[PDB]
Amino acid sequence: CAFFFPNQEGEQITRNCYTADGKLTNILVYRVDQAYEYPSGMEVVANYTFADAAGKTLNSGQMVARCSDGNFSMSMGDVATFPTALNMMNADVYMMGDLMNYPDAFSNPMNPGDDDEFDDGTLRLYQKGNKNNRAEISVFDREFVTTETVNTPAGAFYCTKVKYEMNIWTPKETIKGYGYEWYAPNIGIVRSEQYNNKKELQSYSVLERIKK
Amino acid sequence: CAFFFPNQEGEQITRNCYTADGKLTNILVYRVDQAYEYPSGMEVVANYTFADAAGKTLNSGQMVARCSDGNFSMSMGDVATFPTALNMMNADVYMMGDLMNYPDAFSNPMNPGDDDEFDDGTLRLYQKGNKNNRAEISVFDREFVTTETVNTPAGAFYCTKVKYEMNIWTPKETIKGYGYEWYAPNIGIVRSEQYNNKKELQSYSVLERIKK
Ligand SMILES: [Ca+2]
Ligand SMILES: [Ca+2]
Ligand SMILES: [Ca+2]
Ligand SMILES: [Ca+2]
Repeated sequence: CAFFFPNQEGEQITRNCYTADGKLTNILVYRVDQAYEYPSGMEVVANYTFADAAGKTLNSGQMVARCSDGNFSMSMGDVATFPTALNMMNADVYMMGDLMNYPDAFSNPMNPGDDDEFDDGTLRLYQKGNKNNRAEISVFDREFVTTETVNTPAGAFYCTKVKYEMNIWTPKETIKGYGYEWYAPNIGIVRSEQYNNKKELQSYSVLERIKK
Repeated sequence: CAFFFPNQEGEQITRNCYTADGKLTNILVYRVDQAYEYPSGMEVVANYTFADAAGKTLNSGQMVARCSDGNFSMSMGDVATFPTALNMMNADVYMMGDLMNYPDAFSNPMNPGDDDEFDDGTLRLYQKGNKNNRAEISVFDREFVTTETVNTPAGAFYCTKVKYEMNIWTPKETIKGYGYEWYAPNIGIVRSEQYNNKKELQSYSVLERIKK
């Protein structure tokens, strides 16, 4: 039963967000606030902060990572690293999504293309006091690609690679596309990449720092 | 696409909680804070307050009810009306659960015993600053029983009746049992009842007031 998120109290993970041209747009910081033990597995409550490239905080809140029975799931905070999301955030923006599951390829092996073990999820963001500033990010058809080492500024991590489709709606536009993400035990998302339906890179994020 | 929760801004629903002997233990109050429209359906953010029989607030927070595509789901706040939950709550207690789905029997008819349309869910509660005060409520094997009118102090509502099993764990004890709930469009839970595995009534709740 692997836990795909940091789980030591006080531990802090930083992930950087980039434009397709490699420019830094945002910095996401998670800090483990509390880890609780349950017979069926663990519960981790973490604080998140989303800031811009100059370190100004755009949004902060709490999220949860958990193991129940054999199964790990967590809040969809990470899909908020999509540019549409990052660009509409401020202190009055809130978000709600499903807890999304992350299968353990490393113990339960999967063939490339396996998808029935991955659940779909929808994240909605909205500004309190300004309803027009809202968004919906739907992630679906997630499937296994491979397991492989990914090299990042925080180090080299053996990861599970997943491919997914997504729909992003705001009152001003619909964007359709696809993405990849790579995740690892005790870290969560190590790397992600977003594309439009023409296969043109829109953005990406990479694990930048682990502070235990 | 029925929405099983109040959805007019400002609307307020009160549900009363009782011991098996009919004594009032707690009062739960939901107030619709904001309703947001998305192409795929609606998002409702509501504030909840849990109080004791004398009106002293035990816990408050926010929760979400939503329609996405054809499917309604919501936070598991209502399973917090179990006595173990009610009795451990204070201002420093927080809770996290899955968004749990509520099928629309009224449009998509179900035969008694149908269960594959209902998802399982786990709610965990914990006190910040006092880890020993925590709990887990697992709800599973939910299935359709019937549709029928239920008479309450707020009125008579045509409801879907569901049966479920549950496991309740705290560091001091495990309780195993089963329950029934009745839900209706634009209200949510109209009535619920909890039993232990000997079929002895442990508690119940009934819709008390709708203020639009
Ligand atoms: Ca497949
Ligand atoms: Ca498939
Ligand atoms: Ca059945
Ligand atoms: Ca079945």
